[PDB]
Amino acid sequence: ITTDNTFVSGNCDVVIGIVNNTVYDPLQPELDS
Amino acid sequence: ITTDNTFVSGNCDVVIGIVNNTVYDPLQPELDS
Ligand SMILES: *[C@@H]1O[C@H](CO)[C@@H](O)[C@H](O)[C@H]1NC(C)=O
Repeated sequence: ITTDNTFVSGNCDVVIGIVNNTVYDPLQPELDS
Repeated sequence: ITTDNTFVSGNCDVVIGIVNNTVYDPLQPELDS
């Protein structure tokens, strides 16, 4: 589950049945170094 | 209106009816920080 596979819209307070997990950002390891 | 929503092809000298605006790049605030 990455940012190029999913898209952001709204918040977790609207979707019925949303699970809490993590989404990997490919920009973070490139910018940390 | 961002780069992840629009694609670049040609320039503003060809397409009729193009207007000037600013496009927000999400990479820039992350790179500056
Ligand atoms: C994560 O999702 C669960 C699912 O309902 C929620 O209860 C919780 O408040 C969310 N946030 C957390 C665990 O920080």
